[PDB]
Amino acid sequence: IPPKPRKILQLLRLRQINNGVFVKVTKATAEMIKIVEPWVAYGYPNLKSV
Amino acid sequence: VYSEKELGIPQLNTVTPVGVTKPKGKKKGKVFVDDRESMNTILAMVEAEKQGQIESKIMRARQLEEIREARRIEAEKKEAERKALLEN
Amino acid sequence: GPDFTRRPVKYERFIRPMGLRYKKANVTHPTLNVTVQLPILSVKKNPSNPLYTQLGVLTKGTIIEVNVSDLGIVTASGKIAWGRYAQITNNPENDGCVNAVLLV
Amino acid sequence: RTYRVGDIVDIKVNGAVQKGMPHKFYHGKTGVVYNVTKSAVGVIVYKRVKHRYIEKRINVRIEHVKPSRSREDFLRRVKENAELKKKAKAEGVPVQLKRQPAMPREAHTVSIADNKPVTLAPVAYE
Amino acid sequence: ARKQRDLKKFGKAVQVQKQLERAKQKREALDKINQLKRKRAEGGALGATEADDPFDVAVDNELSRD
RNA sequence: ACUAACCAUCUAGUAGCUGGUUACCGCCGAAGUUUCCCUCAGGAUAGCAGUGUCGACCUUCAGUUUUAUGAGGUAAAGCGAAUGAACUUUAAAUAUGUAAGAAGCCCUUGUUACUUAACUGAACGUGGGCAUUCGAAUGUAUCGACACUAGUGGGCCAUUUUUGGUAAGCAGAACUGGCGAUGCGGGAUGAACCGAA
RNA sequence: CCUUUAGUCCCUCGAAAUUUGAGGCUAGAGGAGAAAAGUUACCACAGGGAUAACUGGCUUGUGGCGGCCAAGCGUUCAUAGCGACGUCGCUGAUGUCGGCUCUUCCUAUCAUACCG
Repeated sequence: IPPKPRKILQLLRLRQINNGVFVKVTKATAEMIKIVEPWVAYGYPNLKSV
Repeated sequence: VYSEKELGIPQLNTVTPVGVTKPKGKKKGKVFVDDRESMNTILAMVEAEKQGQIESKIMRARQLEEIREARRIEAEKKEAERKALLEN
Repeated sequence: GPDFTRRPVKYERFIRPMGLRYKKANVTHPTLNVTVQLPILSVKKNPSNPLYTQLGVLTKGTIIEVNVSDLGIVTASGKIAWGRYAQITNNPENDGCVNAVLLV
Repeated sequence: RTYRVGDIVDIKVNGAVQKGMPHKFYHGKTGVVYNVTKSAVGVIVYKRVKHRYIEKRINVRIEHVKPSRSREDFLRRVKENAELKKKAKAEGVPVQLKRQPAMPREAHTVSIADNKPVTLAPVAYE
Repeated sequence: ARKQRDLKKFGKAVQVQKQLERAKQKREALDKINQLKRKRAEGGALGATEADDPFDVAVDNELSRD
């Protein structure tokens, strides 16, 4: 993993595999998830998933 | 082992005198030895140095008297040249 | 060039064997569209090694001076040209000939 | 141009002058001035090695340095918040004094009248 | 000792940079020949034999005849 | 006139060199690097690891994003905008420097041998407040200072960017990743492959 | 002090059966001073640095240069240019090297077999 995507995974609290967090969508947080796209899967959850 | 000419070593006064020392990095005025008498006295020391040790005491003396007479004749010519320069 | 020379001491180790020498070159004229075998007069500029110029090494891109007396080039003022620049356009190390194009 | 010891400068390295030009790593840099001379300016820059930053000192001439405005946004905010806070306390309602990141767009409707959509092929043929 | 220490430390960097200089002089020499080559093709104006001056003198003289 | 052998002892003579150097378990755990020194078989310093003390504390820091401003205007579109990569309203991709408040302020006034024509400016402060979002986001399993102590101070391979050359090879530079101290699944097999510690 | 560069065809000496050679004007370039200095892909000696032998789907039967032709491709395409097959033009060695060596394999076959 390159050094820049490593730091974002730490800042997003994704320290382990099959680990999930809730993120508020802004312009500052969207570009964070864009860099770690080779390592994460994300999307918009519904009421059931919450 | 390195040469004394390259190192900036001052000249030291010994039984052999230092004489007047010319400054470094300036004109060391050329003196010419075109005169035959001045050519003979230099030639006497070159021939004496190459010959080396002679067993005979008389021949060893004649090797030195040739250098001495060469110095005297050259000195007489230089004094006459100095007198001619003083006249001019 | 000449058959027997006494080289300077600074070049006396550099032996050029007799079986590796060339006297004539295949020289093409760009405007007349002919190729003739002309004698080599001197090696003028090797653009790789300056020592190769002094030793006379023939290399691709090396300017040599060739005798153009047979070609009958009429210069200005009506004089038949006798020595012209030619650039070696082949690698004489790999093929046993020297190929050149006149700088006319 | 007059420079003082301590301000923030940007190094551009113009190609007109070959004297006093720093390395290509120091081209397009930004640092703090620690020393001012007759024709050169000493600038302290930061360089990263593995994880830390080793501060390096380079002498850059006047022809390659220029002032920056990175701080100028911070001082523009410090007065704009100050006047807004005084103006808010004057009439007595709160105001969001912070800057917030751009939010996702809200819902809206787009009419089709006068703007009937044009169909496009994957490649243009005409 | 200072001189031998720097030559022990620079070393290979001088060796590589010397090769780049020698690769540059080949390019400059070959390009100077091509400027001569295009000039004679465009026109010429010479003597019966080539000039007695060496290269980078006779070529520079021809490029100063423009 | 000058200037071999064996035995015991001084002698356990001189090494930076060769070989070896003795139970178990737990906890913490590296570097293979910068700078300087008559420096390269060497010392000091800084870094990584640890101990002790002091000081704090969101008043913290961060190989991250955002905002603002630079160095690449690098592609693109237009020229029914002007002008003509060197054209531009706008502006990619890709990495990159700097700043983002309590240490900033703002309001009143004390010192100075600095400064100014001058109760004018520059530095340090006293008195009030912004202490509840205090002036982007996200995280934070704490961070800073001093003193002391041990091992370290070799590189190999690959991606991308870049420089030069050859018939083809190849040689150099920067970042990053893997291996060196790493077991496991897969690629029949295995220093450099994939997955995953 | 002369040389070169570009201009005026503005001026002198020498030669020559009417044509030349040698200098001038304008302003760019070349050549602290007899102590020594600058410089080189050169040589000799001494030392330092880098590399610490090389090659491994290698090799074989048909040259190179230059022109013409040339299907295509290219930054849109026969022209920015790259560009094959052809055709035209140029072209006794040797000598630390040999001899001997069972068995087995390859065919790139000298012979024996069979074909065109």
